[PDB]
Amino acid sequence: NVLLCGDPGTAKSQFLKYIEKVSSRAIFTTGQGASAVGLTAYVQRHPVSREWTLEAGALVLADRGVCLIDEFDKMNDQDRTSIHEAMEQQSISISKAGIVTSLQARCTVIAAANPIGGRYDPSLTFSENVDLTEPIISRFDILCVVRDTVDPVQDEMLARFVVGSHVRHHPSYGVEPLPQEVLKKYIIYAKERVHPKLNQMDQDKVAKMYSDLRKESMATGSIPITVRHIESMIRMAE
Amino acid sequence: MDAAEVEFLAEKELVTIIPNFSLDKIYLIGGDLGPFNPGLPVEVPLWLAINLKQRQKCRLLPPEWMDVEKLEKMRDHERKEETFTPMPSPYYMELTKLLLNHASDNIPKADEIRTLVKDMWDTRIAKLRVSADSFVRQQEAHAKLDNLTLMEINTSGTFLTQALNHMYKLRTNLQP
Amino acid sequence: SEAYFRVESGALGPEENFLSLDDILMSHEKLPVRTETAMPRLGAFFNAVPQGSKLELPLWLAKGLFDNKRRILSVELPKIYQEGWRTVFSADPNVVDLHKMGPHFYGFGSQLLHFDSPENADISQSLLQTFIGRFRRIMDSSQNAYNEDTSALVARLDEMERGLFQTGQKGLNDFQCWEKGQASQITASNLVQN
Amino acid sequence: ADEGQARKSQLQRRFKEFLRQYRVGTDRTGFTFKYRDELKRHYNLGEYWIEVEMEDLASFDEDLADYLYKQPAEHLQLLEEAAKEVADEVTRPRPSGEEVLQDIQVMLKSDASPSSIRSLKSDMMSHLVKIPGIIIAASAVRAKATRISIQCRSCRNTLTNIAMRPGLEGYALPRKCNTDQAGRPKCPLDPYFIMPDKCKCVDFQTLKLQELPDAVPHGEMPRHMQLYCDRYLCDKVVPGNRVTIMGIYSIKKFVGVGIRSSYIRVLGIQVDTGAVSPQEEEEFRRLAALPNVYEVISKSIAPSIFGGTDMKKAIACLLFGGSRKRLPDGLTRRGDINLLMLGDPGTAKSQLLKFVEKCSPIGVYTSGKGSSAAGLTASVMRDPSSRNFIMEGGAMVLADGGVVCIDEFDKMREDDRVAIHEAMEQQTISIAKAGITTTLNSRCSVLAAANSVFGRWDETKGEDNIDFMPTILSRFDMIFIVKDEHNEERDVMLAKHVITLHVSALTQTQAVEGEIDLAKLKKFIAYCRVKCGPRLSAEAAEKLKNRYIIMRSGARQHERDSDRRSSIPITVRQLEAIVRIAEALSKMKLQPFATEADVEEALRLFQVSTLDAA
Amino acid sequence: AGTVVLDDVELREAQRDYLDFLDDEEDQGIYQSKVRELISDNQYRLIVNVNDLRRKNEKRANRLLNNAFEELVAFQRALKDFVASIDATYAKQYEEFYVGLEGSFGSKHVSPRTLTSCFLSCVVCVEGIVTKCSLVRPKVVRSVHYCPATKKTIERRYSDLTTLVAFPSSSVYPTKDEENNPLETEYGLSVYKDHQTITIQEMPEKAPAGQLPRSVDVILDDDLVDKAKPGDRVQVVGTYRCLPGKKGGYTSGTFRTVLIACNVKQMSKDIAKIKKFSKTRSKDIFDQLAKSLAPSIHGHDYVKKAILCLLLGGVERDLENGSHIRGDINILLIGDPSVAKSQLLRYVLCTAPRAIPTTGRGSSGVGLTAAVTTDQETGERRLEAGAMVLADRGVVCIDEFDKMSDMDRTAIHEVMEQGRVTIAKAGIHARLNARCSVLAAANPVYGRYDQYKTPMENIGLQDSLLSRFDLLFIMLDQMDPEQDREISDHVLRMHRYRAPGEQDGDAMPLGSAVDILATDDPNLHGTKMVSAAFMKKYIHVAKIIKPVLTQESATYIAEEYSRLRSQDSMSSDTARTSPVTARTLETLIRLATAHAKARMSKTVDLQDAEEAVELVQYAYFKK
Ligand SMILES: Nc1ncnc2c1ncn2[C@@H]1O[C@H](COP(=O)(O)OP(=O)(O)NP(=O)(O)O)[C@@H](O)[C@H]1O
Ligand SMILES: Nc1ncnc2c1ncn2[C@@H]1O[C@H](COP(=O)(O)OP(=O)(O)NP(=O)(O)O)[C@@H](O)[C@H]1O
Ligand SMILES: Nc1ncnc2c1ncn2[C@@H]1O[C@H](COP(=O)(O)OP(=O)(O)NP(=O)(O)O)[C@@H](O)[C@H]1O
Ligand SMILES: [Mg+2]
Ligand SMILES: [Mg+2]
Ligand SMILES: [Mg+2]
Ligand SMILES: [Zn+2]
Repeated sequence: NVLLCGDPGTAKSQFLKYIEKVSSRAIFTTGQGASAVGLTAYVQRHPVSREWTLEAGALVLADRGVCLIDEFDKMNDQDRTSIHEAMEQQSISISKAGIVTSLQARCTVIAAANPIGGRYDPSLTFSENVDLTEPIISRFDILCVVRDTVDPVQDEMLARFVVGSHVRHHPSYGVEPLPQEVLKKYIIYAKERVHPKLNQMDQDKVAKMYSDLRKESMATGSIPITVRHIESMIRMAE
Repeated sequence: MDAAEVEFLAEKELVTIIPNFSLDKIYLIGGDLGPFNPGLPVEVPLWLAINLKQRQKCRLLPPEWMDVEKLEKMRDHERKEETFTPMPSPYYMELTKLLLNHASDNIPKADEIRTLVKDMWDTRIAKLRVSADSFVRQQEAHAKLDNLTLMEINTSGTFLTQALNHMYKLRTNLQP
Repeated sequence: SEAYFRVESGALGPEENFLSLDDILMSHEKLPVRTETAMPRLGAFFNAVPQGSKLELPLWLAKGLFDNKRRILSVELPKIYQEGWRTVFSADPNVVDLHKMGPHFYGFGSQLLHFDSPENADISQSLLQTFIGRFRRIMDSSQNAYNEDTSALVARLDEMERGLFQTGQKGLNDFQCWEKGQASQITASNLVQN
Repeated sequence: ADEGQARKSQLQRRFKEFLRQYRVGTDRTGFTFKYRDELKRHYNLGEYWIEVEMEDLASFDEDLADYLYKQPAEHLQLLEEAAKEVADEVTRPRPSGEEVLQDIQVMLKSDASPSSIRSLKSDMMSHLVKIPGIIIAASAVRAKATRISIQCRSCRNTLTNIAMRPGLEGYALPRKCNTDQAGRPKCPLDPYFIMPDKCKCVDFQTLKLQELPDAVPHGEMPRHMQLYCDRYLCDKVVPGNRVTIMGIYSIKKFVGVGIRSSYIRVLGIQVDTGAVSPQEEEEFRRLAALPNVYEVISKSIAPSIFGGTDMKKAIACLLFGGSRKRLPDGLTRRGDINLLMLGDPGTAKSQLLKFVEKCSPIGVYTSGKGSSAAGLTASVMRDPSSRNFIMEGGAMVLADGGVVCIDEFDKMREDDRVAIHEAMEQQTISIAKAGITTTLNSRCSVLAAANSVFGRWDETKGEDNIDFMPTILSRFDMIFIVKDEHNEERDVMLAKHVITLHVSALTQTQAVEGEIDLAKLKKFIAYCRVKCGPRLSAEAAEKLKNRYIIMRSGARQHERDSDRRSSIPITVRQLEAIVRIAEALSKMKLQPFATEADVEEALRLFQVSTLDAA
Repeated sequence: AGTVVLDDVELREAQRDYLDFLDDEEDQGIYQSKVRELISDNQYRLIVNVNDLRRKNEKRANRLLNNAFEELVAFQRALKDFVASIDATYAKQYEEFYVGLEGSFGSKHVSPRTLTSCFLSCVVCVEGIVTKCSLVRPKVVRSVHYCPATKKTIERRYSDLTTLVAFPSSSVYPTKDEENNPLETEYGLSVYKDHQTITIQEMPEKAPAGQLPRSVDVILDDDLVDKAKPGDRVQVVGTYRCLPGKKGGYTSGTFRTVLIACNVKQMSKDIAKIKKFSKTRSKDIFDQLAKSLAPSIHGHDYVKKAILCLLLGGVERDLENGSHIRGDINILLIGDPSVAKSQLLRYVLCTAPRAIPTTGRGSSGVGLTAAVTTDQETGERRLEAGAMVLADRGVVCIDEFDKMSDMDRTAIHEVMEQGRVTIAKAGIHARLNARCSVLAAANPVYGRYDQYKTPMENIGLQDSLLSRFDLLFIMLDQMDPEQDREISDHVLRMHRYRAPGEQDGDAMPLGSAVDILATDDPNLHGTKMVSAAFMKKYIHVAKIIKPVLTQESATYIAEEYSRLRSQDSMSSDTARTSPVTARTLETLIRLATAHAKARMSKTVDLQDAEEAVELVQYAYFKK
């Protein structure tokens, strides 16, 4: 799970739409446009026979795919708390109107958010300017901060890249990328025909890292580290 | 009395073997046996026959009653009669188990023999169940069980006798 | 052969066995009585216990105090041996729960007969007919429940009937082990657990 | 033609010889006629059914097994008739009152690997199939006619003992009067009617089999399959049971044109897992007898979780439960233990809930966010088949006799949270809605997981960390406030444990020393629950009384010193909670009485909850 | 449909046996006497005891229970012969004389769960609770038609699958003579019988673990057509039958099963010397009854006294001007968690007659009052009574009363104020009787009672609703160590108790049909606390005493009412739970009447008035 927090006009939404375009089984949703019920699962009278029936929400429909949540901080707390079970336990348990069952929601959540006031503050830590709480912050394996600080040489290079992009895409780092068709084929082959297996990972290194990362997190208060960061290490290696 | 002890008494029954060894007459306390001549029949107790078969020293012959037609006739007679019919041996079930488990190679149609003896056993156990139920229901003080075998009695007799002891005391508790 | 066997119950006979744990436990069960004479100092247990007072006390104590002319006390039957419950037993003996109503139903009922109640004949016939009614189901379940959970079969049986049930189970298991050839092996005794 | 009857006769004879001749064992040990013996014992017990193994039948005669697989409906009735014959010749003679021979239900089981519900495709119609699933619904048991007789209204011409085909298929009454001449009137259009007194009927039941949760394709809802059960398969399962069904895939035979509704006629049920074999039984006696059974159980609770030993011990007490009681005046006292885990994230609360739901003999997991008052306790709704209001059980009803694992317990609405007060304390659900007025049973433990009001406990805040009411909090026997402690050696050991845990996933799942497998501990909990109800000993009760009074005085003085009410109250329900915990500890050991040691351990566990209060 | 042929030889043998049983003259004459009373009371159903039939003829009893229909028609024909022998004039008044059955039926005692298809055609005794009744509708059994053209009368008699007859019968209503003339029905000369369907449901406490209660449909005819109403716990003896149906040339083998009842028994409320001795021997029998009321709950003496007053009830007054005063007493308990409010409510549910359980979140207004449902027999919409309607002349126990919605409490306003509920639904606008006492239990807002807030804001309910309750008790978990010691001693003693028929290690059994006779088989201080079984009968006899108010007690009540008004004046706005009003005076009259009922005095004395004033003082003036 990934959280992109940061300033306006820093291509967070463009990243989310790219992941939507490239990935199979992508669900895109935004802020107030989502609900707890709509995200997870919903119960309705069946349209013709009128018995209560359970129905798939976004997280269930993305069960082996990606759920993309733009404007993540703009959601309601009641809507945002619905995704905890799907984020960690990878299930959605519903007990409503005689239905008592758990659905599979094994998706990857990629969220985009703004800090408080719409501008990240280096005077403060992430926990001090995000407005999210520890249970949801800890559920994101990768936690990115994107800033729009002034830097003239980088601004010049970025401007040249952007204007060149507008030239290249008219209707008519160094390393070179793959074509996107080839990348899609590569992705699905890598996901379905290949399965990594961990033999060893030099446990002392990661254990000591986690121990003093916990110490510094307790010192500064910047981010809770819990136990999930260890398992995030294993997941990222795989 | 245990089923193993009933088997111990069944083991005293005489069966015919064909030795592959030569041995003069042996004067056992329970009666002399032999001489043992290779290739000829000789009649010996079942424990000795089974031991010699296990030690590969003889070929066991089926008893005269271990024949499929004879056993079918006995089974049908048992199924038709209401009382226990006379059995071909007083330890026929034990004989069947011992001989067929240790000498099925020697005894042809052993599957048919085992199934027919099982049929006779089932019929006679059903008759014994009927006898016990009738005894308790009609409050008998005596029953006649002439053709039952020891294993057949011993299967149910401890339970039945205990029940009848309790029944007797219940029907005589007003005696003083 | 030389296994342990407890002293057998004598509760169905004219008197119970002195050394029988089953008879001791059976005679501990309480019996309703009325005091026909006052008992000094006994109000500490239930000052005197007054004359004509109703009590429920153990069967052993009632048998000790009772006499045929009722000087110390007079005895009432428990309700399960009175005419109301006798009729329920007469309806169908197989559906009643003699574990609740006992667990020593027959033994306790047999020992009630020594109080010279006018309905001793009815009690005796009731006990005998209850046993006759329940015999077939005890026999069938004991002799045909093999290598399974017998608790459902044993639940509603009184201690005498449960003893008979275990006897039938022993016979069944003995024959089945013989048939499967497991009776041949020499085994460490049940004390081998420690 | 009658050559078909000749084929039927020889096939029935071959089934009869299978049931007469099949044996298991070896000549070195001994032989037992498996199906003869089972027929005899079941008939004498009054059971009138047997279960045949497809592999045994195939070993005896593979053609019969192939015929049963391809054409189960045709050949199963021959097998059942042969079973009736063998039952007769195995049980004859019978006592009085048992002279009339009974029909035998032959059930089927196999060692073959099962198919999925989504494997059932049109190529397999009328074939014998084996599939797994979960029972999610079960109808009332009702009567299906197996034999009828029909009489003509004009001439009283009677057809006797008409064989009714099994399953959801019906029967067509003859269009015109049979075997007599076309007189005057020739026929009223339905000449026949079913005679009321001559019908022979058997029990039948309808169930819904849901696809297993791990069999569902990604993004799809689980599929449903209707099941027809018959005779002794009725009430053999309940909703919530995991089953492997053996049955005939078939169409009902009385959206689209040529559409036919399908179902499985169940021929055998294997509950995946009301009985313990004597070997399991005596092993459970041994396990209760050994002196450190409490520690062994606690180490068996969630073995993949590092630490949390007191929490695991309290969970063991919750799994075993106290003893339910009814007092002389008719009032009931709760036996189940309610436990709340409350605090920091990433502390394995959800993993403990997921373990307990799988380890408890009866267990359901639900999220607090995803639940409602009706869906938790019980719901009222109208049935499209008949316009009347019916009840449908919620989580509490489905978990009656076990545990409800309510994850995300702080997330549920307050109006939904007040629904479970009666079901938590009184263990009943009183409904008075739409004219139906009743009181259902909900005898189940609540194991709840929740976070702080501020995510982490944030120790300066104190009582402001809790938004739960004193009413709901007093209904929890133990309230484990769980705080993620940052200690360096603890973190190193925990990280090495987690890394080894992830590494060891490929190690073929080998057995382990000093703990109980989950499948065994589940059965052991069930055995102890059904067998043992302890009580307090007198001296133990005195100890508990005095300690309770001391704790009450301490709680009062703490609240007075604070000049504010604590969120966790110390009440008479907490006294009874200590009593229940002591009884659960004794029930682990199958002891009829709880000792001072059990009371001391119960007080030790409860004083963690009292630490959480003060 | 419905006609079946029987073997005449066995029919005559059975009829001979049953007539021998009924001709009881040489013996005690029990059934001679019972048939005499059947004639004398203008009855035509005899209730026979199968215990007596087993004593006289055991095999005939067994065949009766296992072959119900043929044996029952044989028995009814024997009964008609015997009643003709006693009184031949009376025997011709009725077409048929019926026999119902009582006693012990052995294994045929069942519940709706265990009542399987194996019991078809057997006599079964089903114990359960009534959940539905249909409307009583007539059923034609024998119709006479007059042919005006031919000037002759034909008479036809009918049957259906429900009504197996053992005589030739039709199922078509005629409209034409054999000469094709029209026929005119003679309704007065025709015979019709009442017919009703009810549903008996399994007792909820006896259901297995994960299961909802099961149901069986029961058909009641003749005198039995209104012998049970919804909410009654009943035992129905009858014949279990299936109804083979057909639908247009085809039949699904699924047949619905019904119990055709032959006897219906209530299981509630069912000599005077013990009660007379008690009331004369005891001093303040009210105190002994109140403290004996709920033994497993320590303390709460005044609340127990108030609940005893609720159980005994006041007296209902109707005045010459049509104004009305209720007799029912309403009690509200507001209190902290774990102060036994729910257990007191559960005690009243277990011991009072017609005590209906209810909870705030489990109920709705419709379920509280009445619902529209469709009669499955007919299809027409009609009313189905809710909880407070079922609780008429009884109690409704509302736990979690603060958790209830105001829209639901709107119904409770009308029920408490006027003893009725008015409805306008289905085809019917009607005024249903709901004359029930209310025993409500609630928590204060914020869960625990707050000492630093007024009682009228600790109590979350509005004063308009609070005016309805006669008494309002505040129950606080005072943490006094003395009370803690004695309470914990009592609680641990209760938790150490075990029942007599139960072994030391036994876990609590789940229920089953352990009642195996239609009447109780085993059948005043405890084994000097009063016994519960005696106290039920005592309260039953005391409820009907109807004592009159006396002048000196009236003067005392007037003096103390005015004094309580002055105390209300002097009380601060934090020192009262409720204001004092004319309804406080009415409460005093009701409580004094209940105390008089407890004494069985037939006159309200100063003794009663004193306790009434003390109880009202205790309830009203607290903080
Ligand atoms: N580094 C960049 N390279 C290229 N385009 C960029 C870059 N940063 C921003 N943009 C452009 O800026 C525009 C806005 O992108 P967008 O993704 O909507 O910003 P954002 O991260 O979503 N800010 P917000 O929506 O307020 O949270 C797009 O047209 C992007 O292409
Ligand atoms: N002590 C532990 N041992 C092993 N795994 C652990 C431990 N603590 C946490 N984890 C892991 O951390 C992850 C989160 O566990 P989880 O059960 O959700 O804890 P939680 O307290 O319920 N989190 P939350 O729902 O935010 O409160 C899982 O992958 C666990 O395996
Ligand atoms: N004074 C008491 N004596 C005996 N048992 C008591 C007493 N007070 C409480 N209990 C016990 O405490 C438990 C809870 O009682 P309960 O009936 O729920 O009180 P309550 O106030 O209605 N609970 P609540 O619904 O949260 O207000 C029961 O097992 C009672 O027996
Ligand atoms: Mg954006
Ligand atoms: Mg969690
Ligand atoms: Mg309550
Ligand atoms: Zn015809």
